[PDB]
Amino acid sequence: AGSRLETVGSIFSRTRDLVRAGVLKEKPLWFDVYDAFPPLREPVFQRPRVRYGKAKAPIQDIWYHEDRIRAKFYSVYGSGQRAFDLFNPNFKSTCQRFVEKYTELQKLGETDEEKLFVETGKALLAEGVILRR
Amino acid sequence: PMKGRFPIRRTLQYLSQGNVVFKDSVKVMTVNYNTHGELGEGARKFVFFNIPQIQYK
Amino acid sequence: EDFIKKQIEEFNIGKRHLANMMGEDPETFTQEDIDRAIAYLFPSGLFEKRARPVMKHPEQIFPRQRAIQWGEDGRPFHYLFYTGKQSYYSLMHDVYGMLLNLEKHQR
Amino acid sequence: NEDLPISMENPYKEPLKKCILCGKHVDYKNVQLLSQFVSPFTGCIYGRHITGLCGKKQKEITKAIKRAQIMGFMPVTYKDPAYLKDPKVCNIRYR
Amino acid sequence: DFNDKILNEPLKHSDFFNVKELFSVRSLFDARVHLGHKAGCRHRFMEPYIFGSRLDHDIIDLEQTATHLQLALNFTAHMAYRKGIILFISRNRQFSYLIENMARDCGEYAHTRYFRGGMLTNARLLFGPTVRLPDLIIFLHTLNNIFEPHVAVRDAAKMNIPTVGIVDTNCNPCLITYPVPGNDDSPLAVHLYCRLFQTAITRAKEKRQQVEALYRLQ
Amino acid sequence: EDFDTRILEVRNVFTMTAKEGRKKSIRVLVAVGNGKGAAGFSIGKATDRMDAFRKAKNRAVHHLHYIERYEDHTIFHDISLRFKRTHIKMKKQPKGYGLRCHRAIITICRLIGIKDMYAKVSGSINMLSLTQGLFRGLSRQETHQQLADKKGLHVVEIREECGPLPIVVASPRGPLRKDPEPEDEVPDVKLDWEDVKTAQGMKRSVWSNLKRAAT
Amino acid sequence: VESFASMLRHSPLTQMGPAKDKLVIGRIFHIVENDLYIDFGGKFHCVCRRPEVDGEKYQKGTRVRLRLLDLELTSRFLGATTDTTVLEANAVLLGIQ
Ligand SMILES: [Zn+2]
Ligand SMILES: [Zn+2]
Repeated sequence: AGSRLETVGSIFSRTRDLVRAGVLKEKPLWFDVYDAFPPLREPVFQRPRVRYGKAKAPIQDIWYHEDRIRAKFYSVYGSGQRAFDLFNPNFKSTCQRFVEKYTELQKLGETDEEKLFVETGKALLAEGVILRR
Repeated sequence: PMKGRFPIRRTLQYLSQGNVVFKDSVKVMTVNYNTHGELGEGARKFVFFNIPQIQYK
Repeated sequence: EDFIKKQIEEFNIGKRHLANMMGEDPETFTQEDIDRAIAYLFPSGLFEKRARPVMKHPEQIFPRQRAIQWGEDGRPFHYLFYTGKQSYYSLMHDVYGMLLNLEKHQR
Repeated sequence: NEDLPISMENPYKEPLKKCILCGKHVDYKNVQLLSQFVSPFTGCIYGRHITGLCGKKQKEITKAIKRAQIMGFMPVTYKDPAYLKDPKVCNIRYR
Repeated sequence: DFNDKILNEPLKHSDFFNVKELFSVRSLFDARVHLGHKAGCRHRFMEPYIFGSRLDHDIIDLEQTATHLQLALNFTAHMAYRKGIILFISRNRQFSYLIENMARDCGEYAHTRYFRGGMLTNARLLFGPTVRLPDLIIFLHTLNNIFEPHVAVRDAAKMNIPTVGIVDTNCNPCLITYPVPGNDDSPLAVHLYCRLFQTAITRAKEKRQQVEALYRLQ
Repeated sequence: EDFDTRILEVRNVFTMTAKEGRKKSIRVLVAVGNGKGAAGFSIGKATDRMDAFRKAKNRAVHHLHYIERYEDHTIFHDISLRFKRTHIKMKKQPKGYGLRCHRAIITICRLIGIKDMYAKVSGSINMLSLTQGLFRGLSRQETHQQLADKKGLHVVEIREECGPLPIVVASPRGPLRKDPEPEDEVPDVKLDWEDVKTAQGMKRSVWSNLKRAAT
Repeated sequence: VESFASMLRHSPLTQMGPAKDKLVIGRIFHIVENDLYIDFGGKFHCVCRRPEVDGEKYQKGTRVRLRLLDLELTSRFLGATTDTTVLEANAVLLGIQ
């Protein structure tokens, strides 16, 4: 037979208690394996309720102190000449090298952000990379 | 359902379970309890829950 | 299903009997001879051929039906059985495969 | 642990764009500006979606236009011909 | 009784078919499974599986992803060792060819074309009186083209059939038994899921073969 | 054959059509049950009465809900709910009491297998919604093993036949909790004026305590 | 062993930043006779029109450089509890390699 009503609860609960009642002749195949390896969350139907008021979400955005300097570099010297390669993992880029230089200079010398930015610019110019935006 | 926030206050057995009976001497009792007294929370909850028991007894 | 072979062998026997009664050797024999013999031995004023008397071979009489699509127990044979239109979809899959293969190469 | 995110503002935030007159001042006497902010032929005032400025400045300039019209600095029907060869701010399509 | 013993033996053991070696967070990140749709495409029941957001884009928690993927592979492999029927669904036409091809290669079956009304419910009238409906369903794309929940999850929850779907930020993991948060849309992710399922089901099949041979010997 | 059926109601529904006009279409409500805690309700529509009965019975035996029960003759605890303006309040009741409930509920409990309880229905009387809310509540009720393993305490039962003796019902399968529950005083719980009346005893009505037929 | 947090912090996208006004190299995986779909990065591919110049120089595995607006086209209308999507990404190309 089997119970076709799924809003009640989980398939496992229904199959188990129906076997206990004695309706089905014997359990299905997936029963024992589900009992042995249950998931982290029991499958149960629940209706989606839209939000109201100040219940926006438990989720927040992702930002970083180095993301600040990424923003400032994209603002001042934006549209880097090199084309980003997303296929290559750990792909080095102009902005990535620049943020690395910024971080190392600022946490080695411990100076003001603007002057260490200007001297990072001087350092990359000495290295010979193009600085056209 | 009943409308009060704690309808057990208005129930009858709550008034009867009160464990206090004043002597025949005392004729009047006066209470003074502030609304926002953080120390007066006891007084406010008393005035809210228990005085019915006293008056019924 | 065995009714098919039953009808086939019985039709062969009836064909031999027909050749015998009409009076020619059963070695060589044709379906135009079958239909001429049937028209002569059992005429009919019916206009539609489907209604007229016809002694036809059972393979052509019975329309072919798909045999059991799954084994005696468990899985089915074709790999689209749990949906309908299995043959159509498998053919379309092969067609699209040939299309993309020719693409990568390039009534 | 250190690589984890952190609560922080978005420095990618584009600064709030300001209209051409958001900061500047407007009066009932700058007939040049107040004629730039009106139709040349019919004298009808161009709305917000035609002009492209904030509501406070739109209200200020339209009240100033009405004041200049009733005062005498500006006409009501025909835009002044001398202010036609000026920058066209209010977008249109008929030409 | 020894047949039941053989059926029950793999259950007590954890990671008994060695499904863990197939996947690693390195491979998932390389296949870009960690991506997600915008916050506008976000879903409540998917929220807790979102590790975070960046540029109004959703990001998936890879530890939970790996946990659910391990559980899904283990379940599929147990079912294949039990010879349980497996049926794939991917309504997305972008990968129907590849999915049907890998289905042929596995021997487990699939349905990527349009889903018909009550195909599972009235399957008896459709096909015949006696027919063995599948024992496991899986979803490479849980939603249809118009982005509604595919009728198959509902039909399976009704008729007691287990389902294992890769749930994206738009999907509804409530009905799914073993929802795997990931990237339904990316081709690297699709190919990786297909290869993992190939390896898993084929290992389960050959392991049943070898165990049956050992018992025929004994 | 273990299942027994029951026809809760039948109605002659009519809907009109262009050429033939009014058409009689029998709608029927049915229930099925073992007597072992398993049952299912269903509707059936058809032009013929017997055909509707058959449709309803078949899809009923296919659609079934299971509900637990405490000692094979009662629910675990009283259940008060509302469903489509149909307030219903069932009260657990010990042995030797019987079933004093709406006749539909009586038949449904005959099918389920519980021998005694009490119930009241208020507001609208639509027995379809009545049955739906009934099964919803009987499915959403929590068992005592469930509640014990959830909370982390030992359940303790007390009778009137038995004296002051603690009868443990069910214990947590998992690790028991260390600290006990703090005494919850004057709880914020919405109670019912009618049951408070009947408990205080001032309530009077000829229609309450009638000596009806058997069960 | 490296945490997913570390791999994300060192990821190409976190250093990429906003997808708008940024060049990127990509290749195509499927191409119809009139248009071509570049798989450049991230989740979605970007559909594009074949230019009038150098029409035939577009085959599988070609590395074309192009900018992009966003990696996903979406929009929320008045009755859309969830914003409509395009399953694609807008992009403009001005060179190859
Ligand atoms: Zn302004
Ligand atoms: Zn998606």
